[PDB]
Amino acid sequence: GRDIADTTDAVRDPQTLEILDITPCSFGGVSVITPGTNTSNQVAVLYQGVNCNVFQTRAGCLIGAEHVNNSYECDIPIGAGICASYQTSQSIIAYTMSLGVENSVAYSNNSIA
Amino acid sequence: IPTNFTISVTTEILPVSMTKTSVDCTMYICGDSTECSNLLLQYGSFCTQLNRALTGIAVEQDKNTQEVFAQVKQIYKTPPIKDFGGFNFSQILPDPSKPSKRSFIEDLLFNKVTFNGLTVLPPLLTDEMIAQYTSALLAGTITSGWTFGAGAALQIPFAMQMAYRFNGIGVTQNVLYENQKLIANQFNSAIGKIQDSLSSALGKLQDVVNQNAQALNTLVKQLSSNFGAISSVLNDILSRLDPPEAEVQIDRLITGRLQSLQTYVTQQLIRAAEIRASANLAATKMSECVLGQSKRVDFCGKGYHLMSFPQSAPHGVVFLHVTYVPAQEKNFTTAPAICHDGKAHFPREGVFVSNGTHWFVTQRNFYEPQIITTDNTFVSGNCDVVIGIVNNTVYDPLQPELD
Amino acid sequence: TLVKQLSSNFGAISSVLNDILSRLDPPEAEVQIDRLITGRLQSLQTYVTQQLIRAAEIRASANLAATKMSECVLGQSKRVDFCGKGYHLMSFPQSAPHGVVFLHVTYVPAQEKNFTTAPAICHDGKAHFPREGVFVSNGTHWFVTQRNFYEPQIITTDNTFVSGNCDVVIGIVNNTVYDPLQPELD
Ligand SMILES: *[C@@H]1O[C@H](CO)[C@@H](O)[C@H](O)[C@H]1NC(C)=O
Ligand SMILES: *[C@@H]1O[C@H](CO)[C@@H](O)[C@H](O)[C@H]1NC(C)=O
Ligand SMILES: *[C@@H]1O[C@H](CO)[C@@H](O)[C@H](O)[C@H]1NC(C)=O
Ligand SMILES: *[C@@H]1O[C@H](CO)[C@@H](O)[C@H](O)[C@H]1NC(C)=O
Ligand SMILES: *[C@@H]1O[C@H](CO)[C@@H](O)[C@H](O)[C@H]1NC(C)=O
Ligand SMILES: *[C@@H]1O[C@H](CO)[C@@H](O)[C@H](O)[C@H]1NC(C)=O
Ligand SMILES: *[C@@H]1O[C@H](CO)[C@@H](O)[C@H](O)[C@H]1NC(C)=O
Ligand SMILES: *[C@@H]1O[C@H](CO)[C@@H](O)[C@H](O)[C@H]1NC(C)=O
Repeated sequence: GRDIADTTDAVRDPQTLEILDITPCSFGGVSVITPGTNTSNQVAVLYQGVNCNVFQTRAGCLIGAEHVNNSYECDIPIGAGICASYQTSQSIIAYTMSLGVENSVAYSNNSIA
Repeated sequence: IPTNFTISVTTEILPVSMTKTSVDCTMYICGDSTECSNLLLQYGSFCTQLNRALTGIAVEQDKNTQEVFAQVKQIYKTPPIKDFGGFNFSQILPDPSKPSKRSFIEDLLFNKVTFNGLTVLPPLLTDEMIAQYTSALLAGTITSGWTFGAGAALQIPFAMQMAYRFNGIGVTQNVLYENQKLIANQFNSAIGKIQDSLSSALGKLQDVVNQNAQALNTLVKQLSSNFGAISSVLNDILSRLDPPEAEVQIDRLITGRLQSLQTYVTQQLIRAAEIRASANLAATKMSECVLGQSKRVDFCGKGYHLMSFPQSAPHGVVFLHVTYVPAQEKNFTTAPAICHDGKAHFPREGVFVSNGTHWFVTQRNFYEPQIITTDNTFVSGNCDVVIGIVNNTVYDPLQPELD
Repeated sequence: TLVKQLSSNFGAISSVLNDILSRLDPPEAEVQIDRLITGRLQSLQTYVTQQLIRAAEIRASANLAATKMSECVLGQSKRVDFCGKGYHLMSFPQSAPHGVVFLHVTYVPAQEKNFTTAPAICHDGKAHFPREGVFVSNGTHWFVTQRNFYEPQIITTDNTFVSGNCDVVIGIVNNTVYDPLQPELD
C-alpha cells in the first residue's frame, strides 16, 4: 500500500491475507513552562500532539497545572487559546484566554454623548 | 457638476498568517537508525539553528494575527434593537442561531476556501476568538462611530453619523437628510449584490495554502531520493554491506537530506518575510480605514470613502469598503468672480455657475443651485486685475428691511 | 554559532589545520582539506543568507521610522493611530542606541454626559441645519455645541443655514430660533 506521500501505509499479511494499516506511533515534542528562576522553581511540562494532576488540552497533553473556571489575560501562551501563569501556596494554573472586559453601549434613536 | 450619486461596496482580501511548522531533524535525516545519529554528530548545532529559525517564524506568525485584530480593549455588544434608520445589517452581523458565532458572510467565505519528523502547531487564537474580535469591532463602528477608536465609546444615532461622514467628503448634510430612503435602499441592494457575487472571487488566500502544501509534499517526496548513492533505504545499506563501506553511502544520504532541509527552511523564511509585509499593510488598513474616515485617495477603495466593515476569513481578513461616486453631470458655464460695483466678489465655498440666463453659486460635488448673496461671498481686490469677470448684480439682505 | 562551527571535524581527522598539515604528507593532505573546506563554506553561506534577510527586515523598519519622523514631527498628522493613540497634537523625537524613540503627545476626552438630540429644527416652516455643531437639548431648551467639547450656545441665524422644507426630513422638532436682527430693529 501507499499514500500520496510515497510511503508505505498498508500491508497485507502473507500468512493469512488480511489488511493491516501502519500509523506512526507517539511522535511529538516536549516543552517546559516556567515563571522565572528569580521567583520560583516549580515548572510544568507540556507534550504537544500526544493523547495521554493531568489536564487535557487541544494543544496536546499538559502535566503540572490544574484547570480553573476563572478567566484572565494571557501571561504565558500555550496554544489554542490556553495560557498559564504563576500567581494563584502558589502553583502554576492553566486558564482559558479571555479577551477584554464586556461592555454595552446604550444606543437609542435620539441619544448622544 | 454632478447631480446624482450611488453607493457601492467592494471587497478586499489581505492574507495575514501562514501555517506554523516545526521539524525534528534527527527523525528526518536518520530516522530510527543508531549509527546514523552517531555519524551525524560531526556537524553539530545545525539542528539548533534550524529549530531556532522555525520557532522564530512561528512566533512571528502568531504575532501578526495578534496585531491585526486586537485593536480595542473593550468587547462591545450589539444592542437588541435592530432599528438603524433603514439600514439592514442582518447579513454581516453575528447570528446567534449558528453553533459558532460567525455571520453569514463569514460562513460563506469559510466554505469557499478549501508524518515523518514533521509537526504542525495550532494557532494561539482560535476561530471563535477572531470572530468575537470582528463582532466587537463591527458593533463599535455601528453604534459609536469613530469615538471608540480614541478613548471611551460615545453613542450617536446612525443617521447623524452618516451626515457627519458626508460632511467629510465635502457635501452638506441636507443632501443626506433629504434623501435618506434612497441611500438606505442603495446600500442594502449593494450588500445583497455582493453577497450573491461571493456565492460564485478569491485567489490570494488559496495561494498560501497551496504553496505550503506543495513545499511539504516536495520535502516528503525528496525523502526517497538516492542522492547518488546505491540505495535509498538505510536498512538495506546497513544490513547488506560491510560497515566500513556503508559509511560512504550514509554520508551521501545525510549530506543530501541536510541540503534539502536547508533549502526548505530558506524558502519558508523568504515567504514569511512577504507574509509579514502583507500583515503590516493589513494592520494599517484596519487601523485607518475602519476606525475613522480616510482622506487618502484610493487607499481604502475606489471613490470617496465612507466606512468599512472587517470580516474574518481563513488565514486572512476580508474587508467591505463603502464608497461614494458621482453619477450624472450636466454642462454649465462658469466664471471666476463677479464685478458688482467695481469690486470683485470671490465665492466663499462653492463655485459660480450659470443656467445660461442668470448666475448661481453651488457646492462642487452636488448640484444645489443657490441665489447669490453677500453672505455666501466675500469682497477683495479690484475689478481690473482679474483675468476673467462677468457683470451681474449682487443681492444684499440688509436692503429689504430698510422700510 | 559561526565561531562555534570551527570545532567540528566534518568527518576529517581533526578540526585544526596545523595538526593535519604536520601529520600527513601533501598527497594525502587534500582528502581532509576539501572535507573541511566544504563544511566551512556551507557555514559561511548560511551566515550570509541569514544576515541578508535580517538586514532586509531592518531596512523595512528603518523606512517606517523615517516616514513616522517625517509625518508626526514636522507637522500635525490627521491619520488615526499612526501618530500615537487618540487625537494627535505633536511628537518629540529622542535618540537611543541603534534605535529611535518618539513621544507622541495625544488628546483624549474624559467625561461624557447623557443628552437628547434631534437632526434638525423646524422654526417657521423652514428647516434649519447647524453649520458646524450639533443640536442638543437639556430637556427644557435646545442648544448648539461643537462636537468634541461641551459648550452650549443659543440657536441663531448665524449658526444654522436654511434649506429645504419641513416635510422631507425624518427627525425634526419644533423650537423658536433667536433672530439677532430683531433687537436691531429698535
Ligand atoms: C484519546 O484517546 C481516547 C481513547 O478512546 C479517546 O476517547 C479520546 O477522545 C482521545 N483524545 C484525543 C484528544 O485524541
Ligand atoms: C426611534 O426608534 C424608536 C424605536 O423604539 C421609535 O419608537 C421612535 O419613534 C423612533 N423615533 C424617531 C424620531 O425615529
Ligand atoms: C438618482 O438616481 C435614482 C436611481 O433610480 C433616481 O431614483 C433618482 O431620482 C435620481 N436623482 C434625481 C435627483 O433624480
Ligand atoms: C433585513 O434583510 C433580511 C434579508 O432578507 C430580512 O430578512 C429582514 O427582514 C430585513 N430587516 C428589516 C428590518 O427589514
Ligand atoms: C476663453 O477662450 C476664448 C477663445 O478665444 C477667448 O476668446 C476668451 O478671451 C477666453 N477667456 C478667458 C477668460 O481666458
Ligand atoms: C461691466 O460693467 C462695466 C461698467 O458699466 C463695463 O465697463 C464693462 O464693459 C462691463 N463688462 C462687460 C464684460 O461688458
Ligand atoms: C439618559 O437619560 C434618559 C432619560 O433622561 C434615560 O432614559 C437613560 O437611561 C439615560 N441613559 C443612561 C445610560 O442611563
Ligand atoms: C410643529 O408645529 C406644526 C404646526 O402646527 C405641527 O403640525 C407639528 O405637529 C409640530 N411638531 C411637533 C409638535 O412635534
